[PDB]
Amino acid sequence: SGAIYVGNYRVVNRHLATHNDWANLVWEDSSRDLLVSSTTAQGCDTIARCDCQTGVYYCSSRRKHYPVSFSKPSLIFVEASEYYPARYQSHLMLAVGHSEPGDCGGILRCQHGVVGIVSTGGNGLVGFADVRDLLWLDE
Ligand SMILES: Cc1[nH]c2cc(C#N)ccc2c1CCN1C[C@@H](C(N)=O)CCC1=O
Ligand SMILES: [Zn+2]
Repeated sequence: SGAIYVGNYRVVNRHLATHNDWANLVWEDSSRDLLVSSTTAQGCDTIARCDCQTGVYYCSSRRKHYPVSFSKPSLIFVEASEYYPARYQSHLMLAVGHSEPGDCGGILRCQHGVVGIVSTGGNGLVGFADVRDLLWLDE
């Protein structure tokens, strides 16, 4: 689990969105596993606007942060789950690192701010849903 709080928005994995998230829906994209809902309190997370390929992510299944190198956002094949059939997920970045399904939502950050959240994994790889292109999260 985990979310990004920026301005009047909450960014979560679309497959983990709650009833309140869907009743205050701003935008969702199944192909990216993202959902954004509106909040009443103001968030102070900063979103990165960069092309970094190094950062640190939080891994709840180890209660630890790990530094990683990660690929550029792209269309990558993701195996089936209870939430989606097997498909291409877009705007996804892979890194070599530990992750389990419950790790979804852990933040990946670089020196510029929040880059994305854990969304996929398996085989010693961890995949992050990018949020750096969502310029409207700031405006
Ligand atoms: C973060 C992670 N690490 C894993 C390791 C293993 C192992 N072994 C298995 C799964 C994972 C997952 C999450 C897989 N997943 C993908 C999500 C999506 N974005 O399509 C939908 C829900 C879901 O469970
Ligand atoms: Zn950066």
